[PDB]
Amino acid sequence: VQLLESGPGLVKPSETLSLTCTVSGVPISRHYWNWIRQSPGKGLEWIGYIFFNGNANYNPSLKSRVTISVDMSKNQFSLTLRSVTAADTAVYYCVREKSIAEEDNMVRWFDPWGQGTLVTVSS
Amino acid sequence: SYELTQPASVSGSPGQSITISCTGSSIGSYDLVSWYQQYPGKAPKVIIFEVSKRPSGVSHRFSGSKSGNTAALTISGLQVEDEAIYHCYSYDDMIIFGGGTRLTVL
Amino acid sequence: SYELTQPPSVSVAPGKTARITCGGNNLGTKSVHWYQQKPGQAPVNVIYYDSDRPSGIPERFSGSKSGNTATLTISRVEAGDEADYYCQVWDSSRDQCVFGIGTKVTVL
Amino acid sequence: LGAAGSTMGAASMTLTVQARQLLSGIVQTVWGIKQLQARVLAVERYLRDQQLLGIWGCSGKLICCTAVPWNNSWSNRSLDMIWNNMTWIEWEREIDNYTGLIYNLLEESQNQQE
Amino acid sequence: LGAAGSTMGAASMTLTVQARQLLSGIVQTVWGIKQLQARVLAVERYLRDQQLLGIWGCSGKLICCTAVPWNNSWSNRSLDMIWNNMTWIEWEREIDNYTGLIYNLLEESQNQQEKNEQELLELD
Amino acid sequence: LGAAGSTMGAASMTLTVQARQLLSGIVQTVWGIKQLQARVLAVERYLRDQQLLGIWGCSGKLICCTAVPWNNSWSNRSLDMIWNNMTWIEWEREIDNYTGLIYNLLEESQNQQ
Amino acid sequence: WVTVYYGVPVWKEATTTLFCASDARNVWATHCCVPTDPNPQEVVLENVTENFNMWKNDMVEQMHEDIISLWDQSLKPCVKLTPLCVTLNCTDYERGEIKNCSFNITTSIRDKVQKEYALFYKLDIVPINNSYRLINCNTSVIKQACPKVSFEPIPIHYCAPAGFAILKCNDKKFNGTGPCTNVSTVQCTHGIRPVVSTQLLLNGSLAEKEVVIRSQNFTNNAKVIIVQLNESVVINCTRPNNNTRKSIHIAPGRWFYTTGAIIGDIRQAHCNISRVKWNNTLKQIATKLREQFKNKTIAFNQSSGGDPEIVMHSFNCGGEFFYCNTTQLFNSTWNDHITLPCRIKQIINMWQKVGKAMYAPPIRGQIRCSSNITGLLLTRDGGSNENKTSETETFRPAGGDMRDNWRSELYKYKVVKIEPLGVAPTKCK
Amino acid sequence: GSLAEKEVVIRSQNFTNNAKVIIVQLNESVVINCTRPNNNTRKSIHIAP
Amino acid sequence: VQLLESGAEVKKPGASVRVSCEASGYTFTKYFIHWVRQAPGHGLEWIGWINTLTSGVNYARNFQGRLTLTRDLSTETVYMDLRNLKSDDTAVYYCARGGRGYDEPWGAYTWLDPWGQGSLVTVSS
Ligand SMILES: *[C@@H]1O[C@H](CO)[C@@H](O[C@@H]2O[C@H](CO)[C@@H](O[C@@H]3O[C@H](CO[C@H]4O[C@H](CO)[C@@H](O)[C@H](O)[C@@H]4O)[C@@H](O)[C@H](O[C@H]4O[C@H](CO)[C@@H](O)[C@H](O)[C@@H]4O)[C@@H]3O)[C@H](O)[C@H]2NC(C)=O)[C@H](O)[C@H]1NC(C)=O
Ligand SMILES: *[C@@H]1O[C@H](CO)[C@@H](O[C@@H]2O[C@H](CO)[C@@H](O[C@@H]3O[C@H](CO[C@H]4O[C@H](CO)[C@@H](O)[C@H](O)[C@@H]4O)[C@@H](O)[C@H](O[C@H]4O[C@H](CO)[C@@H](O)[C@H](O)[C@@H]4O)[C@@H]3O)[C@H](O)[C@H]2NC(C)=O)[C@H](O)[C@H]1NC(C)=O
Ligand SMILES: *[C@@H]1O[C@H](CO)[C@@H](O[C@@H]2O[C@H](CO)[C@@H](O[C@@H]3O[C@H](CO)[C@@H](O)[C@H](O)[C@@H]3O)[C@H](O)[C@H]2NC(C)=O)[C@H](O)[C@H]1NC(C)=O
Ligand SMILES: *[C@@H]1O[C@H](CO)[C@@H](O[C@@H]2O[C@H](CO)[C@@H](O[C@@H]3O[C@H](CO)[C@@H](O)[C@H](O)[C@@H]3O)[C@H](O)[C@H]2NC(C)=O)[C@H](O)[C@H]1NC(C)=O
Ligand SMILES: *[C@@H]1O[C@H](CO)[C@@H](O[C@@H]2O[C@H](CO)[C@@H](O[C@@H]3O[C@H](CO)[C@@H](O)[C@H](O)[C@@H]3O)[C@H](O)[C@H]2NC(C)=O)[C@H](O)[C@H]1NC(C)=O
Ligand SMILES: *[C@@H]1O[C@H](CO)[C@@H](O[C@@H]2O[C@H](CO)[C@@H](O[C@@H]3O[C@H](CO)[C@@H](O)[C@H](O)[C@@H]3O)[C@H](O)[C@H]2NC(C)=O)[C@H](O)[C@H]1NC(C)=O
Ligand SMILES: *[C@@H]1O[C@H](CO)[C@@H](O[C@@H]2O[C@H](CO)[C@@H](O[C@@H]3O[C@H](CO)[C@@H](O)[C@H](O)[C@@H]3O)[C@H](O)[C@H]2NC(C)=O)[C@H](O)[C@H]1NC(C)=O
Ligand SMILES: *[C@@H]1O[C@H](CO)[C@@H](O[C@@H]2O[C@H](CO)[C@@H](O[C@@H]3O[C@H](CO)[C@@H](O)[C@H](O)[C@@H]3O)[C@H](O)[C@H]2NC(C)=O)[C@H](O)[C@H]1NC(C)=O
Ligand SMILES: *[C@@H]1O[C@H](CO)[C@@H](O[C@@H]2O[C@H](CO)[C@@H](O[C@@H]3O[C@H](CO)[C@@H](O)[C@H](O)[C@@H]3O)[C@H](O)[C@H]2NC(C)=O)[C@H](O)[C@H]1NC(C)=O
Ligand SMILES: *[C@@H]1O[C@H](CO)[C@@H](O[C@@H]2O[C@H](CO)[C@@H](O)[C@H](O)[C@H]2NC(C)=O)[C@H](O)[C@H]1NC(C)=O
Ligand SMILES: *[C@@H]1O[C@H](CO)[C@@H](O[C@@H]2O[C@H](CO)[C@@H](O)[C@H](O)[C@H]2NC(C)=O)[C@H](O)[C@H]1NC(C)=O
Ligand SMILES: *[C@@H]1O[C@H](CO)[C@@H](O[C@@H]2O[C@H](CO)[C@@H](O)[C@H](O)[C@H]2NC(C)=O)[C@H](O)[C@H]1NC(C)=O
Ligand SMILES: *[C@@H]1O[C@H](CO)[C@@H](O[C@@H]2O[C@H](CO)[C@@H](O)[C@H](O)[C@H]2NC(C)=O)[C@H](O)[C@H]1NC(C)=O
Ligand SMILES: *[C@@H]1O[C@H](CO)[C@@H](O)[C@H](O)[C@H]1NC(C)=O
Ligand SMILES: *[C@@H]1O[C@H](CO)[C@@H](O)[C@H](O)[C@H]1NC(C)=O
Ligand SMILES: *[C@@H]1O[C@H](CO)[C@@H](O)[C@H](O)[C@H]1NC(C)=O
Ligand SMILES: *[C@@H]1O[C@H](CO)[C@@H](O)[C@H](O)[C@H]1NC(C)=O
Ligand SMILES: *[C@@H]1O[C@H](CO)[C@@H](O)[C@H](O)[C@H]1NC(C)=O
Ligand SMILES: *[C@@H]1O[C@H](CO)[C@@H](O)[C@H](O)[C@H]1NC(C)=O
Ligand SMILES: *[C@@H]1O[C@H](CO)[C@@H](O)[C@H](O)[C@H]1NC(C)=O
Ligand SMILES: *[C@@H]1O[C@H](CO)[C@@H](O)[C@H](O)[C@H]1NC(C)=O
Ligand SMILES: *[C@@H]1O[C@H](CO)[C@@H](O)[C@H](O)[C@H]1NC(C)=O
Repeated sequence: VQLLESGPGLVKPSETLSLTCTVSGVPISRHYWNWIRQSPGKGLEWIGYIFFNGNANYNPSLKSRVTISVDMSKNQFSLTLRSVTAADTAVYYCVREKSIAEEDNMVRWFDPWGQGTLVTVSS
Repeated sequence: SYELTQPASVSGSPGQSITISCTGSSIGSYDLVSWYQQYPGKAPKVIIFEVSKRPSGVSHRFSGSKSGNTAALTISGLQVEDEAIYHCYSYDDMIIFGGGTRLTVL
Repeated sequence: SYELTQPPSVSVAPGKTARITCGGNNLGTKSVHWYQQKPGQAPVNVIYYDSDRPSGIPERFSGSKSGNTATLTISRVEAGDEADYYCQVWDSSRDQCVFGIGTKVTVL
Repeated sequence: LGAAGSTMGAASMTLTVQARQLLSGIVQTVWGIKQLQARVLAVERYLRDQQLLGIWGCSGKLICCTAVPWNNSWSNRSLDMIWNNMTWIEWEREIDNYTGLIYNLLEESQNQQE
Repeated sequence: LGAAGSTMGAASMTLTVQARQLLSGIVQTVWGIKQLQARVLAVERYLRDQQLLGIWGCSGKLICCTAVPWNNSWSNRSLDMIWNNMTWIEWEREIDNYTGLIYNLLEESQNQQEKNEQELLELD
Repeated sequence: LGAAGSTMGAASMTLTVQARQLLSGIVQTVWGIKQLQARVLAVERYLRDQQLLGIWGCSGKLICCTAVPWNNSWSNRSLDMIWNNMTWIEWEREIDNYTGLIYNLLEESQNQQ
Repeated sequence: WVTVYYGVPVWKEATTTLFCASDARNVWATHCCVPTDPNPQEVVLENVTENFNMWKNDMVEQMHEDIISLWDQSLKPCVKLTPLCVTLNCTDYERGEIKNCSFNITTSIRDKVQKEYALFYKLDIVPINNSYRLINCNTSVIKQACPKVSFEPIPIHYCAPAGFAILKCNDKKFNGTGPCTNVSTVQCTHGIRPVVSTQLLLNGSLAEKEVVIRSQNFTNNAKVIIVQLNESVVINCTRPNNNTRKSIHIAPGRWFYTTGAIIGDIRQAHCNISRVKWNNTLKQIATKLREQFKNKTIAFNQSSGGDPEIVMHSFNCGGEFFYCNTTQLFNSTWNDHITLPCRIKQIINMWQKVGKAMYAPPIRGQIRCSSNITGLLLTRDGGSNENKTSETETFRPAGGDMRDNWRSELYKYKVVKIEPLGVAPTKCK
Repeated sequence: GSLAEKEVVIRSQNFTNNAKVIIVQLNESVVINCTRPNNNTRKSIHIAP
Repeated sequence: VQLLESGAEVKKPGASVRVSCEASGYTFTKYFIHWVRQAPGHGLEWIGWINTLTSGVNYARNFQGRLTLTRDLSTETVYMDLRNLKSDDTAVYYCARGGRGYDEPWGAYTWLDPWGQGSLVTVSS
């Protein structure tokens, strides 16, 4: 049911960011996985979604540098951003994606939002 | 034979409801005691399948019961025509038949 | 991709109803979700369709959509509801999540 | 098949490609008889589904909008339970008893009443 | 299916109603051969109608628009005389020797030429 | 059947003329079996093509608009060089090398993407 | 609102006809078989549960029916040996194992009586003086297998027709029935060699970790226990009696093939099995049975049945049908090389099909086959002894139902039909 | 077989052509009791293999 | 369905008897066949069975080494061959179909519907 974020908490400028989130109950193949971030003082920014299989999509602002991995054995996922800037300081949220199979892929708000982990970028 | 300790005989008047039983203990490993009826000079026949399942051709008068070590046949509304030797059938990695209970009708 | 626009803020007296709006192109033809974020906390969904509230969220929460506008309605607003409320849609042409600006709701 | 153990909602996101159309032909004496009968049956099954979708006015669509309101006497589950809890296998079994009814309603509402 | 004795107009009002299809079956070595042949042919007949409607530019819609004018070599009977004074059976007999001709014409205008025109719109 | 020996432009009419179900027709235990098998196979071929066209986003289209730009490595020439010069037989012989590639591209561009 | 979906990932148990696939003369041939898939990659149906049942599995039933059909079609056009069902004049040429029998073919070709002789095994000869009949002379028709047709156990893969799929259970120690968690979808089964044997199973697959013993119900002693080993035992068998073939013109245009002469001396046919591998294998089996039966002693005894095919171990090496004496192997008590003598027969009552029989021509002798012992078919037979005997269970070799051999390789597969249509509630129009 | 609904009816392809069979359909059935009371027993002969 | 035993027989001690049982009205190979004897004063004693398809057998302990049960598929007939007969073996020997079809979890047991008429075998000096 619960999603718990983790990560270095602090990375350097020019360091690749990698955040691993654990799913405590339902096996990860049951629903879609998604990451969202919130820069301090800002609203939400969607990063991307993945699934058990290769169905995935990403936000063009990050797309060229972002992948999210899947570890089925441990029910873990990990967000990797090959960026360099401090503009990526944000609270990263681990959420699960729910949807209703209608026209236009009416994706539901991600009810199991997680707790949120702040990642600071600093020298 | 063995646990199928049937009484030597039973009786009752026509219309009387009566019970024939063996109540052997080795029931649970098979969980099934079926019943047979035999007329003098004849081959035996099944009256009850498995536990209390009445096949076509068998009168509703015949209905059994199984519980714990209970293994019994009740004949409701006893008829003269029901005079017969009755037997328990069980299994304990082999078929065991009871000695039989002789039913007469008064 | 798609536009979701919310006012920066609304303000109500305690016990009064907040009308938190979100606009967009044919917003009323898309499913529109809303969520509540308490400062320092992860957000929670408060409504996922017109008149459809999740369990765990009280009766104060309702909302609807029509035309090019969606509204999150919070009646009997409590001081405990001071929060940033936001709208969400999915954009099938990009197959991406679109979030609105976020409206601060002040409770006097 | 695919991630059949996923919830229906999740499963539907790849419905487009799950529908791989793995039909004979496009993929490619008693024995002769059995082999021929099998080919004929494969054709009949293929067409049966296409014919039914045609009847409902769903031909050409992966996901088809109806003219029949959902009848809640078929199930007490909310959309959340139906789509983001249950799998397609579980779901079809729950409503397997209404299949004929549903199909009849779809046929009438999309053709006779429009 | 009892509307055959009704006029063409009256019966056409129920084509949707009578569009029963009757394609789905129920209860889903010489006799085996005969029945297998029967099933195969039933499929073939079905497909022939669908292919023909498609070649004429028909969507499956029971009544299709056209791009071919009606002319007097086929029939110079007025429309009320056709639609309200005749049954469909009688009508089919009256124009039966033009079936091949009409079908070829329907194809040529409604779909062969029309698709060529659509390509020109796409080129533009 | 028809003007096979004509340019592809001329054959744009031939194209639709021959799009009859030439895969079906009216004729009227070994010989019976051989012909029944042949009929079943003709049906499968028909459906195979109709199915493939649906996959590419073509339904009831004799001339089907695509979502794939022509790739010039596939014997480019010019438009007049083919539409007003080469026949369909000649054209396909030159394009046979890319058939698999073309089909994969048609499906992904028109419907999957 | 009711929404219609197509391409929905659901299925139902269903039966269809599966087809033969082989790598690509022999009976398993491409008129009935097609080429295999070089890369039949499994798809794991992550987090699904499926109830499997090796018993009452129709895949077994189809394998049985098609093997029978192939055999009947193969023998159908071959030579009838009915012209030979006359009284034989038999003497000798282990003792009188093989007899030199003389006979009058009173029809033959051209209606002359032809004096002829052939060498037969005593097992195919019935007394009726020194006058004899063929074992199945009357009541059935014996046909000679065609010399051009082989019956080699090429692994056969069964493949689903379009619209169907085969689900496979990858769980370890699956007991033959009930839920399976690690379920994958496959296009075809692994190749199964259609090997026919009785008592001991040959050239099958091995268990992954330990010997696994499966039964429909262990209490029900009327059921066959199937034992799958995790390690094979190799046995080599031979028919050393070097000979020549005699071609006899019986049919107006056809021919009968028999043994004309023996080259060198006569020695009993035999199988060589390791002393060590055999009793180590039994120790493993006995251990598992001890667990199943709660510590009562496990004993191995001889078959007590009435079928020559069962009391003897039965297999076919090349074209020679062997009946081997295994009473030497199933003779032990487990609580807290070996030469098996064999016999050869020419008349085989294959399938227990009444009215049919087949004849096996000689292959010149000096034939040896090495084979893999992969499992056993055996039954428990004691009972009614809790207060009568010691706590020992006895098991004996069992078999004769060819479906058991095939069941042992199909226990992990199930056939389902794919059902792409379904409906569900939405909020759209 | 079946009975005529109201009366006995007679059908023929032609009634002047005496070479035709006249089919007469009755509207009432007549029941016939057929029996062979001669009791017997079977002998099984081994004719062929 | 019918099942018929051969008639009665009389033997001296130290003898052997062959009792046939013929099946009719059902597929022979579909069902197991059991043999039971009725001994005066003792009710019924189960003796053994055959598979009928594979001629697999099962015998009670007191019959091992003396009793053989076999079958002939072509006549749908089962036979009891019993040796070392004693006066203690006087009983009526009956055959019956076991259980249900072979392919059933408890298919060898609980039926015995078609009991044959029973053949008395008497052993006496
Ligand atoms: C291989 O290993 C698996 C486990 O991984 C075993 O799986 C299950 O085994 C049980 C064994 O009992 C199966 O059968 C059960 O039978 C019960 C019967 O109890 C009543 O009836 C008997 C007489 O028949 C009376 O004596 C008794 O007093 C009762 O009146 C049912 O009650 C069981 O159903 C209930 O429990 C199950 C959960 O186990 C629930 O799902 C049901 O809804 C219900 O509440 C049950 O039917 C059971 O069926 C096996 N499961 C499956 C899917 O098959 C395998 O048996 C084992 N195989 C071998 C050969 O060893
Ligand atoms: C069951 O009951 C039906 C009636 O319901 C009987 O049917 C009639 O049978 C007769 C005999 O065969 C048919 O008579 C034929 O009439 C033709 C002319 O028809 C036209 O003109 C008349 C004029 O009165 C109109 O009523 C009619 O509608 C037509 O417009 C003749 O041409 C036929 O043959 C004669 O001419 C040819 C010319 O080439 C000669 O070669 C012949 O030898 C012959 O001289 C013939 O006379 C009548 O039409 C049928 N009625 C109907 C409604 O079909 C069945 O016979 C009866 N069955 C039985 C078993 O009793
Ligand atoms: C087989 O090849 C011959 C030769 O190319 C085709 O014959 C003629 O081809 C020309 C084009 O090269 C056609 O176009 C017209 O030509 C006249 C010439 O006087 C010109 O004035 C027109 O404006 C136009 O360009 C011409 O119609 C055609 N002639 C005939 C009788 O068909 C022939 O058509 C080819 N066969 C097939 C089946 O295509
Ligand atoms: C999908 O995967 C999950 C995770 O493996 C499967 O559920 C798990 O099932 C096992 C039992 O087979 C549970 O283990 C035991 O449960 C009992 C009862 O609570 C407990 O007393 C034991 O100590 C032990 O934990 C396991 O907890 C459970 N896990 C979860 C998250 O439910 C599930 O069955 C799989 N579903 C399918 C369809 O394959
Ligand atoms: C017949 O069965 C016996 C076992 O019952 C097989 O025994 C042994 O099998 C192995 C492998 O075939 C042979 O191994 C070879 O040994 C020589 C020793 O000089 C070595 O140079 C080779 O590289 C190889 O390791 C072994 O000779 C053989 N005999 C023994 C010692 O038991 C036997 O192979 C079977 N024969 C056949 C193929 O019919
Ligand atoms: C599976 O069981 C068979 C027994 O039926 C094992 O023995 C193999 O039997 C075949 C003949 O049916 C042998 O091939 C023959 O070899 C002679 C050599 O002189 C040749 O003249 C024949 O034309 C034919 O090719 C085969 O060699 C023999 N295999 C071995 C190892 O002895 C078979 O090995 C068992 N195992 C497997 C994996 O199949
Ligand atoms: C396979 O099963 C048979 C049948 O149970 C076993 O033969 C039996 O062996 C026991 C013990 O040796 C014999 O019991 C005793 O025999 C003596 C001498 O006759 C007697 O004086 C005692 O009162 C007692 O009966 C038993 O008679 C004998 N049964 C038969 C039918 O021969 C055999 O040993 C078992 N083999 C294996 C490998 O388990
Ligand atoms: C009994 O079963 C075993 C398998 O459990 C059979 O073992 C076979 O052993 C030979 C080597 O003696 C293997 O051949 C080699 O395979 C490697 C694969 O990487 C290849 O590089 C070598 O050049 C060579 O071909 C053979 O694959 C293996 N069989 C299997 C299925 O793995 C044994 O032959 C069987 N014995 C009998 C009598 O059936
Ligand atoms: C069976 O076939 C015969 C021969 O085709 C049919 O005979 C027709 O019978 C009627 C009534 O007897 C004739 O009508 C009248 O005949 C007199 C002749 O003198 C004429 O003067 C009248 O004006 C009138 O035509 C009819 O001519 C005669 N048929 C010829 C060709 O058919 C008979 O009716 C058929 N019966 C059935 C049940 O079909
Ligand atoms: C869903 O369809 C079913 C079947 O038509 C309806 O079931 C019953 O309908 C009769 C009237 O024809 C009522 O008297 C019963 O009380 C209904 N039973 C139940 C359980 O509802 C059903 O009402 C329909 N439900 C909806 C929501 O449309
Ligand atoms: C047409 O498509 C082909 C296939 O993608 C392109 O050629 C490939 O170029 C790569 C290097 O970038 C080579 O490794 C491949 O082997 C080439 N494949 C083939 C079939 O040639 C080609 O450039 C495209 N042409 C045009 C005009 O778009
Ligand atoms: C087949 O399984 C048996 C299981 O008993 C293996 O034998 C050994 O058994 C002892 C216990 O008695 C364990 O301590 C050993 O670790 C087992 N050895 C191995 C390799 O597992 C037997 O070896 C297995 N055979 C094969 C080929 O794996
Ligand atoms: C069956 O048909 C016969 C005629 O073939 C009917 O006979 C009737 O008999 C009465 C006298 O009993 C007459 O008054 C009627 O005029 C006769 N009717 C006809 C049509 O000829 C007989 O009644 C019919 N049977 C039934 C049950 O209807
Ligand atoms: C809903 O639940 C009630 C019990 O509260 C039951 O009577 C009714 O049949 C259920 N309806 C459906 C569709 O499951
Ligand atoms: C009807 O159309 C055909 C085909 O084009 C033509 O040949 C015929 O002359 C036309 N007849 C009339 C009366 O217009
Ligand atoms: C077609 O031919 C038949 C037979 O001559 C005729 O009855 C029908 O009316 C004809 N149709 C036309 C249009 O001439
Ligand atoms: C590819 O081109 C070569 C000539 O370079 C030709 O021989 C070959 O057949 C072509 N392949 C196809 C599929 O046409
Ligand atoms: C075979 O026939 C000969 C001549 O009648 C006779 O001497 C010989 O003993 C017979 N042998 C056998 C085995 O019957
Ligand atoms: C024994 O074999 C010889 C051939 O060597 C043959 O002539 C003779 O008839 C045979 N004897 C018998 C009894 O078959
Ligand atoms: C063949 O028949 C003759 C005449 O009856 C007899 O003498 C001879 O022994 C027979 N030979 C064989 C081999 O049966
Ligand atoms: C039985 O096991 C022992 C273990 O020490 C071994 O020496 C012996 O060869 C094995 N087999 C036989 C038949 O004795
Ligand atoms: C049990 O095992 C021990 C050691 O193998 C042996 O001495 C003893 O005789 C065995 N007892 C039985 C019941 O076989």
